Amino acid sequence: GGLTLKVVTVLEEPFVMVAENILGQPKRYKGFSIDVLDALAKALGFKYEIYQAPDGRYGHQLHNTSWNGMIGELISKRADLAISAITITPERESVVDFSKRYMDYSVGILIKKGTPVRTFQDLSKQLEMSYGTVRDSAVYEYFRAKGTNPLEQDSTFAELWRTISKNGGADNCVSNPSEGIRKAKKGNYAFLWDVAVVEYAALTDDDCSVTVIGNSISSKGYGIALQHGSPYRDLFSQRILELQDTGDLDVLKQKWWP
Repeated sequence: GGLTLKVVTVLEEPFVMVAENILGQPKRYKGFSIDVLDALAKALGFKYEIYQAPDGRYGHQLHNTSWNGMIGELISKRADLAISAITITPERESVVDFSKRYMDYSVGILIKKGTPVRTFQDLSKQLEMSYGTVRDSAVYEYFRAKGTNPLEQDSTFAELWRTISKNGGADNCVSNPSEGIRKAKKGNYAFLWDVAVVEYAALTDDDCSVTVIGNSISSKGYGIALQHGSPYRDLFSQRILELQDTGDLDVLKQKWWP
C-alpha cells in the first residue's frame, strides 16, 4: 500500500552519501537530506527509489533551453523529486516547483583558528591573509554582483571582490571546494563557500585547526524540487514546516553537523 516516488539525487556531504553496499547490489543512501526524506515518507506514507543524476549535476540551462542534471530529470518527468543540497533560486524556480526550505543556506569563511576575524567586513579589512572562492561558481558570481554594486552601504564587498577577482580570479581562487578547504587548512588562506559544506569540513578536521565564520550573506534555503505543477509540493511544504516547528529538523541537523 501507498505510492512509490522516484527520487533523483547527487552525493553531497553530509546531505546525501552512499551507505553500506556489496558491489553489484543496489545502493543505499544516508545523510541529512535522506533523514528528512524518510521523515516526509513516514508523514505522507509513501515509498521511494533513489538514483543519482546520470551526469552528477544539479543542473543548468543549456543553449537549447533544455536543462541537464537533476532539474532536467524533473522537467523531463523522469523523476518525481530531487533532493540533495539544492538551493532555491529564481532560475530553478522558473522551471520546477520547490518545497519550503528545510534548512538555510549561506556563504561563510573557512579560516584557521586564532585570527581576529568574525565578519566579512573584518576579512575585507585584513592585510596578511589572502582569500577567495571557487572560480566561476555561483558564489563567485555572487561576490561579483555584490562587489560591483555602487548602492552598497559600505566598502566591504567591493574590497572582497577586488581580492577575489585578482588577475581574472587566477591568483586567489581555487578550482573546487577540496582545494579551497585544504588551502585554508594550510594556514594562509580563507575559503569562502557554502556554510554547510565548509562547516562539515571543519567539524571533521583531524587537527581541529579551522573554524567557520558564518555571517549569513547570500542567504537562501535548501529545498526539495518537484515537477512543475506537482500535486505533492504543498504537502511536502506543510510537512516540512511542521517538522521545523516540532523540533525534528534541529535534531537531524545536530545529527549530521555534530
